[PDB]
Amino acid sequence: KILHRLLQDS
Amino acid sequence: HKILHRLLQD
Amino acid sequence: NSLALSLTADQMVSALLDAEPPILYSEYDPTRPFSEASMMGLLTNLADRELVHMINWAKRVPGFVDLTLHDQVHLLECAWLEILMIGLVWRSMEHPGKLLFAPNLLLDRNQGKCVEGMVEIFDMLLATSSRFRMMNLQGEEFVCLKSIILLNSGVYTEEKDHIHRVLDKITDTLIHLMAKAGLTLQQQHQRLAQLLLILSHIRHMSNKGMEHLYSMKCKNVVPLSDLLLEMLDAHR
Amino acid sequence: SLALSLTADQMVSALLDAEPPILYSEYDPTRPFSEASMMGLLTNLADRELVHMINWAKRVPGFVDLTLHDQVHLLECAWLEILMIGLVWRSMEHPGKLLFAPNLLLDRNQGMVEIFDMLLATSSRFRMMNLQGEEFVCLKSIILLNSGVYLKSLEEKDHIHRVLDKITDTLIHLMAKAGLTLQQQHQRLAQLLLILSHIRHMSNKGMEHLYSMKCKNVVPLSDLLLEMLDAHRL
Ligand SMILES: CC1CCC(=C(c2ccc(O)cc2)c2ccc(O)cc2)CC1
Ligand SMILES: CC1CCC(=C(c2ccc(O)cc2)c2ccc(O)cc2)CC1
Repeated sequence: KILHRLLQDS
Repeated sequence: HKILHRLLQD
Repeated sequence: NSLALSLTADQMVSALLDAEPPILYSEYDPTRPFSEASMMGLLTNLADRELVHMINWAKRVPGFVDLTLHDQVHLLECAWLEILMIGLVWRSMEHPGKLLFAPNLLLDRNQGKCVEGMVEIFDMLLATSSRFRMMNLQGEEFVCLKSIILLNSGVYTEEKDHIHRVLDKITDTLIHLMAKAGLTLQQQHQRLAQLLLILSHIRHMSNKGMEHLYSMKCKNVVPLSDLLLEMLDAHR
Repeated sequence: SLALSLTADQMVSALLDAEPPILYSEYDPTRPFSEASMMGLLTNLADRELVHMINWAKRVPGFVDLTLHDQVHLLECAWLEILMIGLVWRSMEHPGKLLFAPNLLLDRNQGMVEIFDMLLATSSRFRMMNLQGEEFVCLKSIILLNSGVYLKSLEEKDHIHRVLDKITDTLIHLMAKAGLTLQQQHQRLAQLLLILSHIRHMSNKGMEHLYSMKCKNVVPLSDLLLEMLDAHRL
């Protein structure tokens, strides 16, 4: 999912 | 008219 | 001017304690409900009788009488499911993993599993219940919170100052109870915060419950009473 | 955790610095708008706000300390609440209006309207209370952590409760420095937290409304908004 991805990016 | 109207008067 | 604001803290507490509705019983047939029909049937009948007590309870809440009849209606229409649920959660405190809708009607999450969208709301109610339990919520605190819900939930929709001041009075009453219990100033405002944050979850559970009730109304499964229909349609 | 070691003033400074920007909409006065077109603007605006909110949440003390799945859950639960309290905060100095964007000021006009009136009332409440920016960022951070707090352990809830207690202390600290008496502090604290109940209500009502226009196939909902909305589907 998108939310889990954006939260994961760094 | 509402039942609530009545019950609040009694 | 209102009598509510001239009351002392103990007077406020005593007034709220005296206004408390009774814990009602469900139908005395055993059969732990599992079907949606038997489940909602018992809950509808129970809530219906509770609503009559809630209405007469609200009249005995300081400051509530001073409002116009229409404002009283609005606040009751807005908060009724919140009030029922915080009662349910309070009753269920010392029965972990269970919901005490009535002394002769204890439900667990396993009975919510047989109705669509119910077990989610059940889990939320159970979590709120254990939360109250871990905080050691006192009856005197509970009645303050229930009055707060009544006066606050529909207070945004020149006498608005009245409810605002009454709400402040109940805040003072809460603090008074915590100071009476021997809590420090830091413990007091931390506990006050914790209690009031739970009111956001109670609100959330009410709105989710309202959806759930609207669904079963559309199902035409359980006969709703005219009173419950009017309280429900108020949210429509 | 760095959050639990922060002072009240550092907590405020941290939250202030983490503040997302105020975004613009695509509103054009010369362009006609239907009920659908207006929702399109709000949808597009909210979608771009979400990306900023996610990165804002990472800078909220204590939030990163949680597992990814718990970070996801809290955002899924609170996103509309956080958007709305931002909207209400922006609309304080505009009585009877909602400032969705600096180029998009809407009043009680476009039918929906019930939620508008609720948002307007909340803004009226913020104005009458003279809500401060420091109090606002505390409230918004409380919403993020609180709205979805209620396996095995999942002693995360304890951590969240700890941070929540920290933000409570910060609020009281702010009110104390503002010169308020002990009674005024407790009263204002209660006033602020009861607003979160109305914010929760408006979010739930809004989520139902957003679900309606989704099934109506009227407004192009973004991929992320479809996810956030579906999380509330019960
Ligand atoms: C998922 C459940 C949770 C609680 C619930 C209630 C309810 C809440 C508290 C009570 O003491 C009694 C009843 C209900 C059920 C049917 C009805 O017609 C009115 C209220 C709503 C649905
Ligand atoms: C009538 C209600 C509907 C919901 C709402 C929205 C909203 C509208 C459409 C969406 O797809 C997502 C969100 C909102 C809130 C705050 C903000 O900064 C931007 C948009 C505000 C007003």
